[PDB]
Amino acid sequence: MSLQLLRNTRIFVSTVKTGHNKTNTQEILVQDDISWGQDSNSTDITVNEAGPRPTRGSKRFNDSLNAAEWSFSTYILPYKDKNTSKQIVPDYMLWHALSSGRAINLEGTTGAHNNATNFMVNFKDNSYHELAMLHIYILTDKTWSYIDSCQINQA
Amino acid sequence: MSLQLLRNTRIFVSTVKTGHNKTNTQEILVQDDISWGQDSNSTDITVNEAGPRPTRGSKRFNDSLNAAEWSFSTYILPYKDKNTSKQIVPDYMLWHALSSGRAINLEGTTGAHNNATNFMVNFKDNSYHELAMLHIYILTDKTWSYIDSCQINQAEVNVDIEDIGRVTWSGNGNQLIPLDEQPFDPDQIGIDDETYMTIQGSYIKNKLTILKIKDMDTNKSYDIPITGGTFTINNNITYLTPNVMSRVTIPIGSFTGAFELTGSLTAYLNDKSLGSMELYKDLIKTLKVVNRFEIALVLGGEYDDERPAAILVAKQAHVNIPTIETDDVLGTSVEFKAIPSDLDAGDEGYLGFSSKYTRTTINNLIVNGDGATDAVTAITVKSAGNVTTLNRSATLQMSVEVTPSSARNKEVTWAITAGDAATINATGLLRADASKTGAVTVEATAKDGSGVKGTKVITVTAGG
Repeated sequence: MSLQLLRNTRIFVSTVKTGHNKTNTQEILVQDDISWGQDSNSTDITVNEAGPRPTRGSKRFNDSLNAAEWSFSTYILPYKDKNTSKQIVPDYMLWHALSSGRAINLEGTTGAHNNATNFMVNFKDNSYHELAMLHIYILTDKTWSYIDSCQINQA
Repeated sequence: MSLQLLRNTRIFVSTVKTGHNKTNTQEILVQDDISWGQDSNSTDITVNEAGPRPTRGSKRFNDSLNAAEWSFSTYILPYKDKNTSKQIVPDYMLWHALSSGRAINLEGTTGAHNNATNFMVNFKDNSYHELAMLHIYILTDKTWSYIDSCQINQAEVNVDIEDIGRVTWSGNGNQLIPLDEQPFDPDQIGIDDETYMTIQGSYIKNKLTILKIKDMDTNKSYDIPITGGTFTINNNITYLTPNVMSRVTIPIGSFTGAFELTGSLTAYLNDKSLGSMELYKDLIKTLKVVNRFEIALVLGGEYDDERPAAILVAKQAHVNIPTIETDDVLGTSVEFKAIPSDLDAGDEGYLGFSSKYTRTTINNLIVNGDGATDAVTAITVKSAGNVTTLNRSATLQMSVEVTPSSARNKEVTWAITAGDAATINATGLLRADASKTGAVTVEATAKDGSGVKGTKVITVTAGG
């Protein structure tokens, strides 16, 4: 018995559906304009006669579900973390899933990779039919939910 | 011919239109700031053309009737009636209408209801689309006039030093109606001189204003002298009217909006511990979106002898970040708004009006909810046989005593805070074992939330 407010939403970005730790999931600081959902398709079958006393009745069938839509806005907030002493943006896995389709490796030289000087994102390794795969976890007040196998369409 | 005068106008509040008796009508202690009247909406039609002969024409039409406006202020003078010997404010159905929409019932537990000790008004049953329906009767000299189906929009309570305790009511009615015939004789319904003496026996002076402020995340009660305050209860009532072109229309019922209990308290900055400055700096330091505070404003002061006082009890309030106001001597203002435990759980707050308050009475009203039910004040944990220590691997069922002996809730919890060499259960059986050579403590706090503390340092030793 409770109502859920949008202001209490918290968003976590994950690459795994189990074994969640600090290297696979981090919170993403979102704003008011956050939105998510999933629409469904249907169809009406109607009989179209021409004579007197025609049949006037319809019928609906659920036929398919559309892809889930999500969107949110975040501040560009570069900083250096104390653990690794390398400049990193908090929503770095979002940048990686946008940039390349390989497993995340900040030590490398393609996609989202950081350094002791700056955090860098290059698109030299995005030749993939399925980029790095995320799972957006949504926490509104008390109830949980998530979108399965997301992909970063744009930024 | 005969001119009607304002000073001779008397107000009567009713719950029914016919068969008015003493239990449905009363004379209200209104002041000289009364005002009422119903206005109307009108439409003007103009014509704009470009021809050689312009049509400078204007046609007016009446469209609808707006809500009837009424507003008056009354003195806060709680008292006990001789018939029931229970403390009741003279204008009790006004508080009932402000509180909940059920039938008036002083013997219940929701809405405006009295008791042998004090009159308490909760808003626990306020979750209605339409509150209790009244009928404001206005007798100016001899001509009668009443406002149909009034509902209390807000109650303006002003709490300022140099100002006597008063409350201002403002609401709306479906349609003000003038009457030629007397609905009921005012003399026997109007209060007699004896109950006027009884009412004037109790005055509430706002000069004696003491505030109880306490955060529920730190339990840092403050000592704040009040310079002046104001808290109001708002129903956000809007009347719904139909839109018909052919004929005029009148409002039809209403839907109470969002319940708002806001208040503003002005107080001088103090450098003393638990003062205004400490509260301000704590609030401006711990910038948190949500606040949870015990605010208990006590109009009229507190005394050992029975004294008239007015009480507001906001259990879980929201304190807005104060803005220190510059003046001759620094006096800050704090704004609060009581939020509920859950949006539809009620319990926004409750009030206390009575001429007979002892500090214990107001204390148990604040903590337990009623001025009649007693609450624990001090607790000393009692060992099973005046025992002071314990040896390794020995059982000890803790007992406890509570005061006063007339407390309604006497059961306490059992917990261990300082030291890790023993355990305690729900009943209080403290148990030790081997490898327990350190001193440990035991705690006890009642579930009524008085803030009582039961402590005793038991010297748990290694044993023989």
